Amino acid sequence: QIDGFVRTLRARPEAGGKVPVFVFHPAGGSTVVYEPLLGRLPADTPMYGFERVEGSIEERAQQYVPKLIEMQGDGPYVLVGWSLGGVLAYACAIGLRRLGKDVRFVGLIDAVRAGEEIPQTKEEIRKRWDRYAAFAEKTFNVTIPAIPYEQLEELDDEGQVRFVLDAVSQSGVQIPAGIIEHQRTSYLDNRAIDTAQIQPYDGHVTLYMADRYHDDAIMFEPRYAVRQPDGGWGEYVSDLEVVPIGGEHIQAIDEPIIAKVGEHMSRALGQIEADRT
Amino acid sequence: QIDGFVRTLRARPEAGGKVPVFVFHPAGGSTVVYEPLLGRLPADTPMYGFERVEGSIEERAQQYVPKLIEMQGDGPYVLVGWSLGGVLAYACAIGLRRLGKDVRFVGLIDAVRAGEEIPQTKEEIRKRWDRYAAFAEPAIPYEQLEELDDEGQVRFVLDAVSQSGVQIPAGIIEHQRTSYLDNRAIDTAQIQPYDGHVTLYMADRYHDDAIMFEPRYAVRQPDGGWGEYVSDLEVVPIGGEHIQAIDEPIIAKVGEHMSRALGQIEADR
Ligand SMILES: COc1ccc(CCNC(=O)c2nc(-c3ccc(OC)c(OC)c3)no2)cc1OC
Ligand SMILES: COc1ccc(CCNC(=O)c2nc(-c3ccc(OC)c(OC)c3)no2)cc1OC
Repeated sequence: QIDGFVRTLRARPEAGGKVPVFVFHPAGGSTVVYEPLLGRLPADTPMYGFERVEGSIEERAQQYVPKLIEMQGDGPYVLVGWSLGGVLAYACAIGLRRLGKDVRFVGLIDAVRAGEEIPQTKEEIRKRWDRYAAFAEKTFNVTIPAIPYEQLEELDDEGQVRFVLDAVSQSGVQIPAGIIEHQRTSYLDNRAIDTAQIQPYDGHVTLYMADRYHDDAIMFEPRYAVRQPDGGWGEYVSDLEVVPIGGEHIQAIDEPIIAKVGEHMSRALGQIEADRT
Repeated sequence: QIDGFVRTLRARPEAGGKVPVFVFHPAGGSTVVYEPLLGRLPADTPMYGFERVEGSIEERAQQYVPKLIEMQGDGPYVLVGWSLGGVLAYACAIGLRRLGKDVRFVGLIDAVRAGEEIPQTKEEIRKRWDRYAAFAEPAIPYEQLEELDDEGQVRFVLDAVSQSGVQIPAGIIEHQRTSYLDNRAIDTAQIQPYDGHVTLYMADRYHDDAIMFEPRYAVRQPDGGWGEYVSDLEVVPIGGEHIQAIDEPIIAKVGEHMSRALGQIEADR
């Protein structure tokens, strides 16, 4: 069932059968979160989940794309993801199209840009860690000293957290390694998105659009408090369809909202299958 | 040419031909505003426009629906509108469905609800007319204004400003009076659920004149306010501002998509 970074959610038949749906993991979760979507798709639809790898968004796609091709050849490709998953799905669509492959569906489940770009500057790193430290004071009922900004501001997101965690440890707080790994992994995967180099795409994209980001996403990054009607995709995708679903980003992957996603995606898959004839 | 409130933009051939597109006027405009859209729609598509009549939004569609049925009989109905005209088109779709008619396309060109409800209270009436005075770059007695409906408000304020010594040509005053009231009528529209496919062509934002008119137009939701009324809702982002959605080059993005929709309907006959 787990082979490297590919999880089999529903195996395709030994030969022929329906076009598989490739789903991509969200930050801090695995592709098991697509089980409710799978239940709202047509019977016998195969589904494979791509789990986390390292690198920039671009680098991650360079690892996925050869694997996609080993599995599915020239196409057709159906690529779906919620949250960071949607960004990874799109980046895969881009890589596959560069190689001449047939991409027929790109389904983005509330994968919505920050309402303003996230500056990649020393000043923003300072302001971000001052916010985080303020929340940590309240929560851990503790006084945080002067931040060693000169050191943090030269590191990448991984290095910044590694520095903060080494400081927390020789502060005298010992965190269970599984909580560290989970928190660190989630944080860095969500930060990867901020510097995704989005390329134009020539095919059809379907954006399932919730009303707003949830509170934990806004705590993470305050610029998620505002969103545009096109989720930031309009300049890159001329053939863009938006399917409003309401609710919050965190709800979009679960029952009951996922039924709306599934009903729509089911018709799109049905159209792809009939076309294949 | 024109017959009552019905404008012929392109008459359908006397037998056969394509399904007509029915368009509805925006505030302060005529249905001639749809000619650029028509240019981007399939060749020989008939088009008829419904021009201004009196009433609440619902009363207007009470006049339009008998007329629609007069022209097209059973269906298929294709209803399109920009701005106020989207709201009118939608109100017509609701009336036609009550009469059992076949509505196959409802095209809303950036017909987007204000980000919050416009309160129907005396303090809002006061706030509103204060904001309009300040766009002077007179004085207004509130006790009287705040008891009047929209029609009486606008006539009362116009009377105070000519009494002040300002001279605006009567034809301009009248055109601005009905533009104002037609947009204001949308605020109390009683939106009903619709059981078919709606396509909402979605701009990035309202233009500045719209926000000056009603500041709540500064904020919009991803569904344009329609999600609670329409379960089969498709949003087609088009970018730009409201006022540009009806013109070249943005109307080409509308027309390219609409043209695929209408071709699907022609085949299915
Ligand atoms: C602590 O919990 C969280 C914290 C933050 C998030 C949101 C992360 N952001 C996204 O999912 C997301 N960005 C985009 C997106 C979409 C389009 C873009 O360019 C056009 C783009 O340019 C960088 C980004 N598409 O999706 C989710 C969380 O919990 C699940
Ligand atoms: C001075 O120039 C202007 C001033 C104001 C406007 C905007 C008027 N508003 C609209 O076009 C409009 N409201 C809606 C809408 C849509 C959905 C609704 O509920 C579901 C709703 O419930 C009240 C309203 N759909 O469209 C346009 C202007 O110039 C063109």
